[PDB]
Amino acid sequence: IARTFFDAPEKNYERTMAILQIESEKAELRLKELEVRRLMRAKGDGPWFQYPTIDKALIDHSPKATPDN
Amino acid sequence: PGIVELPSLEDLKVQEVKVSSSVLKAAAHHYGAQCDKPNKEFMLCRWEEKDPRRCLE
Repeated sequence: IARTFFDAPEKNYERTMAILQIESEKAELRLKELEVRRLMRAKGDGPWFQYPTIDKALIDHSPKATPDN
Repeated sequence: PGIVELPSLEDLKVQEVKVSSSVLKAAAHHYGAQCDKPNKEFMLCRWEEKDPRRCLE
């Protein structure tokens, strides 16, 4: 029965170790994602939460009719 | 905020050109042809400085 149907204890042991490593890395990544999202919401210096402003390519720099502008 | 820098009344005193509009319009073309250099210098100074107080002289 052990030779035909059952997995070895060593195989299960190392499979469990691999599973634990993968989910531990995923959990640390999730916590870092939450911290990064909170920081970029708070400060707004990063690539996320960049709400649009007015583009400066629409300004006319030619001389106008009145010098005071 | 700041205090506005304003020239005194002695800096604004000059002998005026006391003629009417039709007098100026009669001789407008010759005035543009003959008095071109100070007029163009004043207008360039006005358009570059963007400030009357810096162009008074």
